[PDB]
Amino acid sequence: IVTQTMKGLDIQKVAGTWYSLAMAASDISLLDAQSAPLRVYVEELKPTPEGDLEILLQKWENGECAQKKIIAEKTKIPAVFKIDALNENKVLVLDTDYKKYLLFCMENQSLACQCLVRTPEVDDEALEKFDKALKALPMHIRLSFNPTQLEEQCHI
Amino acid sequence: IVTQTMKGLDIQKVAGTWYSLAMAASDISLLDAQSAPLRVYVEELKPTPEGDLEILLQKWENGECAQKKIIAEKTKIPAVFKIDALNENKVLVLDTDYKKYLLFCMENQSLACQCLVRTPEVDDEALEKFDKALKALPMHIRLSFNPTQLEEQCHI
Ligand SMILES: CCCCCCCCCCCCCCCC(=O)O
Ligand SMILES: CCCCCCCCCCCCCCCC(=O)O
Repeated sequence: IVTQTMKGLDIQKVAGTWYSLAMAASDISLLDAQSAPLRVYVEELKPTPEGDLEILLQKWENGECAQKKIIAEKTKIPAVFKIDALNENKVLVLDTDYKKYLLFCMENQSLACQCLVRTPEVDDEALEKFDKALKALPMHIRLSFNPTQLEEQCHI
Repeated sequence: IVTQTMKGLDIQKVAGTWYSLAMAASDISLLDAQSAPLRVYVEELKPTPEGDLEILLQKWENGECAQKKIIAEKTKIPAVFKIDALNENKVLVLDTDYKKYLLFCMENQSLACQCLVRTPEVDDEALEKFDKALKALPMHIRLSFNPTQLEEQCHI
């Protein structure tokens, strides 16, 4: 928890458009419902000059796919960020090649991880790396999305 | 779909108590909600003398974990059964060692598969066989349960 972070991460280089191709979580309840707590769909990453990371994502809330904006502040570790809210919340970058895929986990046990990809395409190779990275962890739900869903709001 | 069935299946030998240790499905919607269509928890298998298979399971329906009794009739293929209802529905036995684990899929595309085990224990070896069997298939949700859940009705 978690035993992989990426060495030599350049945060400025994860900038831009992402798709949440697959999500996994330690507890069924974290991803189960459409309004489930960690069931979130990444849209864009906006690294600040000071090295913080602004995240744009969608979440299903009322009975509606809602927009969100959250701030992840840098820590001393280049691959690890803290989310602004309660209580608190660590984001860890496990692996990325910047131009294709990015694996991250969010913890706080309580744990969810996603495979991000740059395009609305099923990347078998990034998915295989996501599954390799997660065999080490205690995940009890896993979801993956098809290209049609990846182009809809909240992957409907 | 599906490309593995078990050779030399003796149906009388799958008789008795089972636990649904892991479930996977082609479509998120088939397992997503607690009342989702293929979200079913196997309790016991009762093979008839004529080679049909009576299945006792639990399903979440009203706002309640309900009991069910379904009949799977034999076909010409020893590892494949047809479920009584609409419209219609094929059950295929992929692999079992009788005394520990049993892998099956239900189709009708539309596809769900489970890893059954004889005890409320996490069998890493049967799970690895379930994952091997499913790498071949187009699954978009996967769930697994812990021993505590396995001893509760509807794995709550
Ligand atoms: C490298 C960047 C990875 C992206 C990290 C995404 C972090 C998302 C964490 C959001 C937590 C849940 C937010 C839901 C807010 C709510 O409705 O309560
Ligand atoms: C070797 C035996 C494997 C066990 C096969 C279990 C088959 C279960 C299929 C049930 C289909 C869904 C039933 C729900 C009925 C409903 O509420 O509509």
